[PDB]
Amino acid sequence: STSIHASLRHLLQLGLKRSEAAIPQTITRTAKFKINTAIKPGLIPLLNAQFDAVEGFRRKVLGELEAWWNEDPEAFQKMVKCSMKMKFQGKSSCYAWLYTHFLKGATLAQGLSRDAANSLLDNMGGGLKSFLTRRAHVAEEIRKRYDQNLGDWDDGLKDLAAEHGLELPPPPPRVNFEKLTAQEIEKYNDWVGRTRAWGNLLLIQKKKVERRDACLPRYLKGYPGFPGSQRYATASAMAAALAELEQAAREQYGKARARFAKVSAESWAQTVERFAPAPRTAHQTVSARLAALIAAQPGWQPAQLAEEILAGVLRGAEKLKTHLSKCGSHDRQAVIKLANLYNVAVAFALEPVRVAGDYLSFYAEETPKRKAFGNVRGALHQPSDDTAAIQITGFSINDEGSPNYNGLLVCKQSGDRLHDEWAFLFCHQPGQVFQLAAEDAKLRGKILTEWLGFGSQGGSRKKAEASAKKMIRRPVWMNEKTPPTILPLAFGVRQGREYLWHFDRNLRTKEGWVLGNGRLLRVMPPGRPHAADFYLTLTLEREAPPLAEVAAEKYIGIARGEAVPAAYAIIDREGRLLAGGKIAAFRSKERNRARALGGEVTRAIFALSAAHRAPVILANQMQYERMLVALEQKFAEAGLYALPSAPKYRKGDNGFIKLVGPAYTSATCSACGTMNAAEQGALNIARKFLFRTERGKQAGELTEAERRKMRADWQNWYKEKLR
DNA sequence: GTTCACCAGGGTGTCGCCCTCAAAATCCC
DNA sequence: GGGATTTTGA
RNA sequence: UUAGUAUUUUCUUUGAUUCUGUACGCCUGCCGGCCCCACCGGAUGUGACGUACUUCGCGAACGCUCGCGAAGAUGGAUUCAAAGAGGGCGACACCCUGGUGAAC
Repeated sequence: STSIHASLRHLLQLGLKRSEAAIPQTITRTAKFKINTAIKPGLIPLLNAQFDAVEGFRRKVLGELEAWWNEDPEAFQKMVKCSMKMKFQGKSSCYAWLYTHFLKGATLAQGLSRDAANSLLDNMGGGLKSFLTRRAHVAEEIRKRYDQNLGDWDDGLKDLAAEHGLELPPPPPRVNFEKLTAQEIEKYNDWVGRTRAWGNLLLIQKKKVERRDACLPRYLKGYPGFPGSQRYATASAMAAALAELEQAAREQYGKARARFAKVSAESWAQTVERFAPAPRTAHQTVSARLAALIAAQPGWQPAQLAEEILAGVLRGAEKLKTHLSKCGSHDRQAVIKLANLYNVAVAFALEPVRVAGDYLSFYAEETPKRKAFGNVRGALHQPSDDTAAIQITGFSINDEGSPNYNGLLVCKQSGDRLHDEWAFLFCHQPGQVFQLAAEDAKLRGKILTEWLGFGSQGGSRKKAEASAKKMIRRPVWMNEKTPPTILPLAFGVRQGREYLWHFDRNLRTKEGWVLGNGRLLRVMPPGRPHAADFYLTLTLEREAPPLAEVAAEKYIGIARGEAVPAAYAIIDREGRLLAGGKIAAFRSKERNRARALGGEVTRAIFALSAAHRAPVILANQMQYERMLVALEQKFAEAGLYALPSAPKYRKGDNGFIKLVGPAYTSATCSACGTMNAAEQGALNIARKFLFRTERGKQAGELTEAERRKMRADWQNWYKEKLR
């Protein structure tokens, strides 16, 4: 065994006791199957049509809500967080008002299934709410930072500015933190940047504070972007980017005719100094070749040879030929060499202005080129996938078996229970219906089918009903002339025997898993709909076993180490260590050393816990916290540690995951505030749990922020704990 | 010969903050 | 007249 | 493979071992003459498009014969080993590419 499944198996077969404080839990889990478009490739056009029709609605409502957000942000905040008591326009929580305003008595785009729009607006409210409740905390924090700045800038920390010249930059803008906007935060962060750049520019007055601790008006950061703002941003293609870059470069080439011949006495000396000889870059190429060899013998009148060097830099017309003519914009090499040529054309074209030390006209002239080069370099990268999801709000069936929404899971089951189908019925065209009736039912307008559907009933989250959700396995009667789409599905045995045919939660033969909601996911490379992957994401729920009275006779202390990942030590209820031991660009950097190690140590932690039955003493780092989350999930899924709402409410003594903050000790026979490796560290972390048991303090709150009156306490305790 | 400030544009991750609808009541030809 | 739509919740 | 006597599928991944690793045409990129182009040339040994060949999935006639779509140095195959609960939106943290600035 020794495996996470086979160790959770032992943890379930752990007849400790049934704690009377056992609050019922629920285990939410998801089965992510793949529609088998390979077998049924005719879906791909249909599924993609539905998906791109629902993005049209998604963006329409999102943009409308953003326009209304900046127009009436107070009324918008009233709308989002409605309720049965505080209604907006006499409507309950967001979804009611969304349907009323957007999909009530409103025609839908051709090919859009108003069930898909209903689920869209159903799921919109939980994004608007997150936006609001993150903006609140942000606003508070950025108010703090603004307070700090305004209180130590232009008022309080002008002694340093008084020590030298440069009285004061422009004054900071006023930000109405009563109602702060993205625009106001933008124009304040702009001034923060201006003043930071001014401080770095005035580095001659001993203002080396870029990393030295002084001055530096901090930024206002963290303000959320209204939902959809950064999702469906227009972005930019390549051809447009290169066209705007070439327009800016040609502008500079044309206007550079005589800007050189304005002073050309010491300006040209600096021009030649900047672009002088050093895979040759565009800068290196032009500098080392064209000015170097066009100046000496030929082409006098520096103005005239400036035109010739710019003609050379702009001889990259052949690259424009390779792109526009035969071959496309998919050759990154040509695109990067053309963009570099344009950038250097501009950079050496504005050189006389740069030498003049304007930096204000120069910035204005290089803004078009700057933006164009940014949009070329940003369009050059595309390792991303466009993901759109359609959600079935639920899988419920009325008294007659007719569903309330547009999705169902079906099984064309065989006699031997070895050749079952497990497809998904989706309803999106007009006339697509199905019923969960009996084989002996006589339904009008519907024809039986070999499919067996898994509906649900109950769980209505209303005081009146407040039932317990229960599935319903009943044969599927489909419309003869208009059958709902069948999404062949594709999974593994390890995956279906977890959710579909589980020894104890077999969908068709045993009570267990409960249907939650669903999502049809499209995951396609941008602009490549025929390569789109499709998934069905079914959320199932369980009731976890009740907690157990952990009268542990042994404990498993576990601590991190260098020679060891997470060395472990098995003690009893009175310490006196019983046993000890050791546990355990993109590939090696992240995967090999994050996942393959965290997972192995986690299953080793379960192996130790279950084998010795002993609860885990674990400290209060991303791969440590992922191991902690996995242990929490798979102990809560055992009649053990009770998962807390949000990871803030860690009880510190919560079943088998008994959390103790520091160790801050040693085993030199006199403690601290050498022997073997972190094995003794885990010994002392377990003993420290035992000590804090007598002490009776909340180790979770102020795990390390407090040191006074604590460091000496454990120091003395271990200095005396030798009897 | 890199390291900081600011500016333009992307990419990769993790973290906030939210969610995992059933059941009527009402127009339909 | 079942299919589609609408409102609703602590 | 990663279930307990014992369950079906083909999913998304992650380690470790051994094998298999496509042709031409033209453009393009690197270098020299040359100084950007253009013509010359080297290696082309970095992109790209066009056409072929290998494999795969769906269809049409008799293991062959044809029509579409996918991939072909981040590929494919073997033998072990093992996770997975998903979605949404947005922010941060870091990195790459360019530019200006002075400081060292």
